[PDB]
Amino acid sequence: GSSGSSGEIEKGGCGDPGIPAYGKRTGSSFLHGDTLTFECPAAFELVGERVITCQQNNQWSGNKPSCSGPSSG
Repeated sequence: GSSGSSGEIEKGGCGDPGIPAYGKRTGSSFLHGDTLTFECPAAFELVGERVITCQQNNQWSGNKPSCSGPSSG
């Protein structure tokens, strides 16, 4: 392995899309280029964008997901 890129600078971030009341989110922090994923327990099916990606435009590509649906097996 070898050295990499350097440089220290402050960055903004999409915003505070909050957390859904149907599942759990991973990544309380939201930076430019960060991906926020979600998950739902049993007796629930993913109903939306499993994981979104910031657009460095004070906005998100999609809204928070959801949880609703029967079992699988």
